[PDB]
Amino acid sequence: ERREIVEVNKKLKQKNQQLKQIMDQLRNLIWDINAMLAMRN
Amino acid sequence: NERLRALEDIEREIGAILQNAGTAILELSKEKRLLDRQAAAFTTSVQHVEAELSAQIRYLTQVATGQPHEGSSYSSRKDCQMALKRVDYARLKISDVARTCEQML
Repeated sequence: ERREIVEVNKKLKQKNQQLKQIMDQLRNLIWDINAMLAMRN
Repeated sequence: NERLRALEDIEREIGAILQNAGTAILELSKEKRLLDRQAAAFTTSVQHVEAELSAQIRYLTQVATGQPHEGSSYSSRKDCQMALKRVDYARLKISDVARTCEQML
């Protein structure tokens, strides 16, 4: 019962960590594109 | 554009006229039909090649003073290079994000 809840919480935390790792690169690419296309001309 | 093809055709015609003159002289001096017409055509082609060469030499002489048409759109070349570099960086970042997502799932 409680062990299953703890394991689910650990899995959710790992998934959230991977999600944040992906979002870091996502926002990095967004900033890079939006800042490089702005210096055009 | 068309002047290059014109000069190439003029050179080919000069070569053909030389060949035709040689062949006509050979046929006329071999023994004694169409040698007269052949010699006439060879002379006409030689005169035409000479006229074409004289006309090409008597061109408008665009500049003849300095290096003309200075500037080969280097700005556009650099802009295209930067656009290609942007596309490449976007592709690399997208591949990195895809690898991260694949490692996630």
